[PDB]
Amino acid sequence: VFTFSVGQHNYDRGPIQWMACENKGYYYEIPSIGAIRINTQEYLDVLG
Amino acid sequence: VFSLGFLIMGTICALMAFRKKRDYLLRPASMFYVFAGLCLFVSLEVMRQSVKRMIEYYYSWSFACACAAFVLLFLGGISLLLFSLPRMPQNPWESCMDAE
Amino acid sequence: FYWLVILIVALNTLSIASEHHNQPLWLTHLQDIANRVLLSLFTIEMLLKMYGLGLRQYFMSIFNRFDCFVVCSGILELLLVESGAMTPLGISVLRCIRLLRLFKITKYWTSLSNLVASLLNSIRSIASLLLLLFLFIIIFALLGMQLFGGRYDFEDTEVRRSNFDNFPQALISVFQVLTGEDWNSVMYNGIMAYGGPSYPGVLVCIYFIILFVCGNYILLNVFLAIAVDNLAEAESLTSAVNATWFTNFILLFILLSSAALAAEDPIRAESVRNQILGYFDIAFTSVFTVEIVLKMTTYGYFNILDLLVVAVSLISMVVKILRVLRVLRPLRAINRAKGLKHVVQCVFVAIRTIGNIVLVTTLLQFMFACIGVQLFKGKFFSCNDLSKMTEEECRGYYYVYKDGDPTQMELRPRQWIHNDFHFDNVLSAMMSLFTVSTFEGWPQLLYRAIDSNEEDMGPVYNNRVEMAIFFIIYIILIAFFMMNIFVGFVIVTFQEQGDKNQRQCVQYALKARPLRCYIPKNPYQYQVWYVVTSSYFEYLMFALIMLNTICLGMQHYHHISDILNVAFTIIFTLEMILKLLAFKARGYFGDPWNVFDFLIVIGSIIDVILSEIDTFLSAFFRLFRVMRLIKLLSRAEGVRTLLWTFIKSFQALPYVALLIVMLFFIYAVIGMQMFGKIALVDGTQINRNNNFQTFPQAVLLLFRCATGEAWQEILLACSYGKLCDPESDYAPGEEYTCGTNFAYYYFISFYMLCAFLIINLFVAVIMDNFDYLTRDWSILGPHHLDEFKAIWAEYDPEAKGRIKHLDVVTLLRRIQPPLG
Amino acid sequence: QNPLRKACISIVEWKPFETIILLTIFANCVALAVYLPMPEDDNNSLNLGLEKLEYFFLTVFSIEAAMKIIAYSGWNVLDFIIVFLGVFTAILEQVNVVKALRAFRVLRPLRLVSGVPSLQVVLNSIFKAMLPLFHIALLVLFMVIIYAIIGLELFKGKMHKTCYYIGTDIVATVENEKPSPCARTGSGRPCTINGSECRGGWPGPNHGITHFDNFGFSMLTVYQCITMEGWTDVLYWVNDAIGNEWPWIYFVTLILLGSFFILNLVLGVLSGEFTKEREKAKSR
Amino acid sequence: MSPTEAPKVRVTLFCILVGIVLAMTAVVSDHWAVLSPHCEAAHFGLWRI
Ligand SMILES: CCCCc1oc2ccccc2c1C(=O)c1cc(I)c(OCCN(CC)CC)c(I)c1
Ligand SMILES: [Ca+2]
Repeated sequence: VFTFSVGQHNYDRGPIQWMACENKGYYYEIPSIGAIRINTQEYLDVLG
Repeated sequence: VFSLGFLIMGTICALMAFRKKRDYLLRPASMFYVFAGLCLFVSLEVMRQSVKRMIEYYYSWSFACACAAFVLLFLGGISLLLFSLPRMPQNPWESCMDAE
Repeated sequence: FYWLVILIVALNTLSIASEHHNQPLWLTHLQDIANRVLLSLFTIEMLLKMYGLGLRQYFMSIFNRFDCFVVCSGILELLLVESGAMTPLGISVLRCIRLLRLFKITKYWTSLSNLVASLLNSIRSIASLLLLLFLFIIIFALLGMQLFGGRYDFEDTEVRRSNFDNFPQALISVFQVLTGEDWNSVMYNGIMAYGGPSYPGVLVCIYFIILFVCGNYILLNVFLAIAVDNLAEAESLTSAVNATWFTNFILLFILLSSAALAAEDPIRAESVRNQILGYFDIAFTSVFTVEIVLKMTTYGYFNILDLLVVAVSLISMVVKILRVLRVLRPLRAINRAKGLKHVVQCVFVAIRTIGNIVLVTTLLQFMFACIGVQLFKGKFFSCNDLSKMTEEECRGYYYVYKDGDPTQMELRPRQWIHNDFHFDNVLSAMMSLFTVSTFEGWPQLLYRAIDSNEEDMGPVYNNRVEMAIFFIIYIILIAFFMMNIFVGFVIVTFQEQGDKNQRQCVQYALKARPLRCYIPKNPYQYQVWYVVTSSYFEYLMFALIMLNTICLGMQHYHHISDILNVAFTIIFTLEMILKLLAFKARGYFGDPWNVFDFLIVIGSIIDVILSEIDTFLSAFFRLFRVMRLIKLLSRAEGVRTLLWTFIKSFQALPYVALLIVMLFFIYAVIGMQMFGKIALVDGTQINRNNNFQTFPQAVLLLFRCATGEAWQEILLACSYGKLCDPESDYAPGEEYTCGTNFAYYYFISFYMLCAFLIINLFVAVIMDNFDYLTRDWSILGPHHLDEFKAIWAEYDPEAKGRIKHLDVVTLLRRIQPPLG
Repeated sequence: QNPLRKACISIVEWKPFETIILLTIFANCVALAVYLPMPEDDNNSLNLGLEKLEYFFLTVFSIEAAMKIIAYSGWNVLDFIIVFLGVFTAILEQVNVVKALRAFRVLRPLRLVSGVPSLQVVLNSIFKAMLPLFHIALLVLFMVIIYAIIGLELFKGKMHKTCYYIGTDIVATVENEKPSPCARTGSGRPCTINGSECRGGWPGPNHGITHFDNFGFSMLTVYQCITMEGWTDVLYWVNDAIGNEWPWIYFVTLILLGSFFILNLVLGVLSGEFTKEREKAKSR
Repeated sequence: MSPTEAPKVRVTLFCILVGIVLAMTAVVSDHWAVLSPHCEAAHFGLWRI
């Protein structure tokens, strides 16, 4: 499971981090457009 | 020609205000002058738009003449109206349309 | 010990104020080392007077009560420091507790402790209405949460911090709207949250209209009340050649010299206008140098000013600073005009009187600046893109997206940026707090401080909302509570200098005069006089004016209005004809309202003929029909009386406003000389609509700064390092050398001065109306005898002094019991 | 009036029944504060839990109203309106299986005023202190109307032209410049962006909110200018639209009469009211 | 006779007279605008160019 928290918001981010690194996944944050490209390609580091 | 007629009417009103204690007649006359001068303003405005439809344009002699005429007419009419008006009361007893 | 204690508290204040960001290590060592020594001195001075006057009576005064708390807190903090104290924010705030010691200064002046005795009572008595204001704020925050909560979901990348997503943010937004700063942006966001500028979407603005007006009124109310109440106890407890031709000639030439100084070219070094002005200047100087010889021969503080002005004008045929000293030409008129000298003396006495509240306000601003330095030191740095959080990270280039479209990008270099208003030291903190107190740009500082993360790191969105508290209290204390006592100070100060009811009655009785009524003979015209004087005619014409106003408001972008215009013009021309026939043109022009009606009718007629001749084949002539409802003032008695009684007061003080005019002139000329060569760039605060390039533009800029627009942005746009005007003359290679840091002295002073004189003008005008403003309309008033004069004129068509006695007998039956 | 057939609960009113009701309203205000508004019909666990707790407040208010209405208005009419609106909303929202009635739940904090006599007398004094401001309110309204009509005649349909990029529908601006009106072959301003052309069809400066197109919008922008919050923006936009020479006369005067003169009037009247109130209270 | 015999109204009336005379001269003087397209000295007026 790879979870992404997208945008600027006040909602809790703990549950999705737990989902991420409980099911051997990873957690990413995408706050803006300029952070999209870098954050949508790092899941291949985990898969390797 | 409308402004010329206003100038004429203001002239007769001002001339007649000086006789038979007709001071009140100095009040309307000023307006005519104002309006006459006021017309001149928009009058030159029309000339301006002609300048804006037909290169370089210059104003040398009669433009300052017309502007000074308009300024004199407008300011003099306003000042004459203010002077002919009695006064601001400034006192609880004093008021407009009093006993001289 | 009276001087020893003040010396040690001054040393402590200096040590506290010496702390800043990136301070040298030796300064840090001096600061924490000196804490122990001064704490020890405080302790030894505690135990000395403890034995000197005994344990029991030491606590009788609250001044020495909190010294116990100061010493105990210092000891506890020193004990806690040597432990595992994490949370550097916690360290910042415990350090903040220390700052309390500064209270010691407030305990070393008698007048700094005498005033609190009444303000304590006033605050405790008005806490009910303060709680009412807080409840109003809470209710409107809840309403905004209901109306705009979760509706700012716009599909753009724009940031809207002032929203209603939760209770603290809604509370902050409501407070910001109450302060009135950038409330229109919040209203626009609320309108766009709904459909938009359409029929249902615009009505939300009503909310803001209710939030502002009704919000400020009670706000003003409470604080105003506080002031006067406290200031009441501030006055009750405390009390318990020589010819006129030559003078007019000199005054006219001074005025013309000032006008020549105003009209000038600050950009071009040698323009076509400049040398003519120089010839005029030398001609005026030649005139002004013969005025001093005519006085020196015939005579021996004000003539020295004229001599200095003439000397600096003549000696000029950094040196360019001398070109600024010639703005003293208008000040010479102060000597010539007696009223100007009197108002200058009065305003100087006013500033001398106000010396007990500016001191405490400045001290509280300094203390809040120290607290802000403790809180936000080093935390106002940022990067171009928010993804980089460190200065070494904020290097290279990055992409910006236009309108938030991922396929439209542009490269920009990223740079570590420091905020223009920060809290790195006490001076910058005081500047930031001064900008906050004027309610200009304070939400920006608020949202910059909320995101403050660390001492050298970038912001984190909504990191610390609680920091908003720091920005609220300071506004409530300084910007509300102590800026209203200042206004309340001058009100009662001029109240003191401001039976007598019987004196007014008798003087009005012996100084009155009958007024004409002009009842006409010749019943043929008496009929029309009766029909045009009856209340039915005036009511009908009032209804027609209302209908005309309604018709004027029905026009919109993208005719029937032409027919209605002609019909109304014809009907008002018929009004004027009938009035002229009834009053025989003699009593018609005696009434100023009929004068106004004549002017409006003629203007409307000319507009109608102009429109017709335009159609058969200029925009301000259409303004004559709008002015018609102004004549409604002839029917509203209360509104007309209020307007007259304030216009009379304004006309009675032509020299109080002359000070404001002279200040505007002087500052405009100085700004033209200083900030004149700055280039006009779109996107900056100096552009085609806002600059110092001409006198009208400089005066407009100063007027804008007076009303409280983004004047701090103008200040930042005039500092050193700006691009010079291409048409100006400068050495090649140095284009970004225009502007000066003197702007900080130029704006900060002007605002304060412009904030003072205006207040002066507001209070004096009020004082002249004090009899009318504080009037009991039940016991007696001039209105009763005014209506009595109306009855007298009704029964006396001509003044002719007095009339038959039986006439007065009838009037007695019309006299009310209030009069007789 | 009626015999003791139903008024057997008038004794418990004198009990400290007001303190528990004050605490109940405080708890209700706290519950209102902690509610989180969510976009597009979303919710969380806490919001669902507060929709059930508001039933507890509603039944308490209804039983209080029932006890007081049978034992025996003044301030009690507001309480009845609040409880009736709450009950009506609660019963209406559960038969559809809009949400505008919930906006009436923000009047419940006003009940605190009903619980403290000092707040009642303070609010009464505030209401009584606004009567002398009637003439100033009339003057302000008339001046706003007059200036709105003048602006409607002067600047109607003028701020509808801006310069986009040539061939596109994208407004051409610079870094820190908000979109502003434009004029081609006129007294207005030309924009200096290279690939830009000036044309119409532009809704307006503030997303089509700030313009003198009809009476409502002209009135709104005149009111916004009177508060001296963004009046220079309107002046600059009119300058870019029609020209720089004339428009300031409309705006500066509006600031001089609509803002400074009116503020002086209201300050003078309020100061006189406070002074005469203090003088009247001094005699007692 | 206060607002008639006063000099401040007589100087205003003289200003009105000089203004009307100068306005009449301005109408005849059709030389307030020269247009050179750039031998073609053009004079512009309200009655006749
Ligand atoms: C020679 C300078 C005399 C005037 C002057 O000096 C001060 C020093 C410290 C604080 C205030 C003053 C001051 C004022 O007259 C002054 C300044 C302001 I800013 C101010 O607030 C303006 C109204 N509002 C801003 C929108 C906030 C209350 C007021 I009232 C009075
Ligand atoms: Ca503002």
